Amino acid sequence: MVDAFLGTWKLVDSKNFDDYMKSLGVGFATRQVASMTKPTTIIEKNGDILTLKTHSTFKNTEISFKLGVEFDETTADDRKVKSIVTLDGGKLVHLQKWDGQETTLVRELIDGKLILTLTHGTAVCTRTYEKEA
Ligand SMILES: O=C(O)CC1CCCCCCCCCCCCCCC1
Repeated sequence: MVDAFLGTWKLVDSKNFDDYMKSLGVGFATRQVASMTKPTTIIEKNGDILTLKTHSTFKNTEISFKLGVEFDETTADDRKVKSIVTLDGGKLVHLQKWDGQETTLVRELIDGKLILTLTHGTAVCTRTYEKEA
């Protein structure tokens, strides 16, 4: 039931992303640039393989995965993690594990907007994306 997440999405609001990045140990210069970057996220499916692209003027990433199947990932901040993405309560939940640490990247649809909640430690960041035509 991932279909409503598919498409091209643009960042239109960000709350507490610096706190999230700081919690992950991201350096101040990268945080500075990141705080002024507006990514485009593209979510595509081919059968039961999802591909999630994050494009920006600063960093770009791409992951492909099957729901519910662990995959290796190297994040935009260069963490090497073990990841799984699932649907839970209609939300796309991406869990990353490394060094006994965890972070979740939770996507939900609210009134047509895609709300991405990033949690690590006590830091909770909420980013809002709107759908591009
Ligand atoms: O998808 C999001 O909106 C958040 C992730 C991507 C951010 C891409 C733009 C800025 C690059 C920042 C690099 C250091 C922090 C990366 C944290 C994980 C990816 C967040």
